[PDB]
Amino acid sequence: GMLSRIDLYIKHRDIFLKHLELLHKLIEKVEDSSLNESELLNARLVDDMFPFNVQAKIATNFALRACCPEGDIDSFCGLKTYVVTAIDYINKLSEPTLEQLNLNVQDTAGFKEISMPASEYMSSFVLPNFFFHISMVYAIAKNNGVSVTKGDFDGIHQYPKGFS
Amino acid sequence: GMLSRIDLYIKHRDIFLKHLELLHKLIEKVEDSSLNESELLNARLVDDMFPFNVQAKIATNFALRACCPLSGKEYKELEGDIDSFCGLKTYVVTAIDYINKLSEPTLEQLNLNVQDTAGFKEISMPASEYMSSFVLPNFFFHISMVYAIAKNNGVSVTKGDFDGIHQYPKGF
Ligand SMILES: [Cl-]
Ligand SMILES: [Cl-]
Repeated sequence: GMLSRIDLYIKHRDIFLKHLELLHKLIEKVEDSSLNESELLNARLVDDMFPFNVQAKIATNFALRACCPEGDIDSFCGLKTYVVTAIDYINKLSEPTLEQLNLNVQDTAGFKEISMPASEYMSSFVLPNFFFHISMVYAIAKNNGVSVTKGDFDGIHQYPKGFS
Repeated sequence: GMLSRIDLYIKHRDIFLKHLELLHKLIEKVEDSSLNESELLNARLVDDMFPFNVQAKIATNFALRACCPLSGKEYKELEGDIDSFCGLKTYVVTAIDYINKLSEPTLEQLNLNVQDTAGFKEISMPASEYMSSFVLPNFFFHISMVYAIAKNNGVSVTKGDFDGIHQYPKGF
């Protein structure tokens, strides 16, 4: 019953942690791709959608918003630090009580003020939004000639590699 | 424990069901956008990435890959027409109805490892890990691509069409 919310939280917290680490490893790959730093960080897919660095910042902020209840994103060094700061913070956090997971979280979803139990807030609201912005980081990277496969996104898919 | 396995399956299944329904509602919006049908379905976001209709197909098959072994069924790709809005909607509705009608998994089925292939890598993971660590991120990747392609082709979509929680002012 209710105790499974603790198990759901641990599983999804570990999923945010894993994908934040894959995001940090993606930024390292984009860095060593011999591409222009500023051009890459400000690169978009859709004209009215956020650029690469802002997509990485939003995804990181969504992981923090889910797990808790500043920085330079204009350089690869600063954006990596931003992600590492979130990873280290989330790892420091103690295992939640059932009472914490039933506490209502107050947030805004566009123009709508939302109130959800922290458990549903993490899995129903944050989790899909986190994956949306993570997906945008990967698609922008692929669009700018970065050699990325599904393996860089989930750490489970594997494809034959090259050399040189 | 055992209680945890039943509840995690229900939560993950309900998330797939919710987002497949939002995907169905998205295709209805794209259909009613007075855009060219074939152009919109074959539209890409990145040249080396799958088009709109194939992104919707893969997302739907990821939901089926997560739910079929849990009710003791051998996953087979859903066949159908994805080259028309009517066929693509039918494809998603077929998956929703199928998932909804699946029998509640047995204790034995919940305790079994799921065998699959991720590219060239063979995997064997317990039901909870397979659904949440493997399927769920991949499901949301392809769902995200459907939304981004729709937005790129002038379709009026907001985050509300993606998660059913975000709200913005609506048309007059
Ligand atoms: Cl965006
Ligand atoms: Cl793709």
